[PDB]
Amino acid sequence: DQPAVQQAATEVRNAWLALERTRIISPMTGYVSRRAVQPGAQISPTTPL
Amino acid sequence: RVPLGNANLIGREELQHARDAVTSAQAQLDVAIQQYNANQAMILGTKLEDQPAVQQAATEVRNAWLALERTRIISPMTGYVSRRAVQPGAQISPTTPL
Amino acid sequence: ARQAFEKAKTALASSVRQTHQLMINSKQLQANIEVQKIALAKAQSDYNR
Repeated sequence: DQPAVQQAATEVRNAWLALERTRIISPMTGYVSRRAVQPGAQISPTTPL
Repeated sequence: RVPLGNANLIGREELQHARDAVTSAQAQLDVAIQQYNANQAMILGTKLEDQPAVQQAATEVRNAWLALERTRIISPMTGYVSRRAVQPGAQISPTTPL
Repeated sequence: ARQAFEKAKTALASSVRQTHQLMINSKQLQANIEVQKIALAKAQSDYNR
């Protein structure tokens, strides 16, 4: 419970979240229409997939 | 010096001062042992290569090495080249089509 | 992301170790108190005689 352990745990949780978000998930039960992502592509949080 | 006191030869203050000295020496040894126990919490890991400090720098070495290995751009797919907008000497970022 | 995760974990381990060190320093100071108390007890015994 000491503060240093808490801060380090926060830093580890952020890293774990960043690592787990390497799988994109669909928030909807629909149909795929305008695919524009190809393997080997370099993508950013603004690129439509 | 203890046995003499049982026979009433030496003063009582002398024995008192002997017991006090022994107790003080015990306290000092406890202090030393504790000083050792701290600084043993840092060296818990048996092997030098497994210590937390060394691994941190190894991670940075790995990141730099991946950065250097990526100066060669590899094709991800078998196929045929269609458009070529890259020339020797061009300044390239990760947003420029090639 | 895996590299960053490992870095965060190393930081957490280091913080835990430092906290443990402080907890041990507490015991060291207790021992110092004990020696000083012994000195006081002797100096008090001498006066009452």
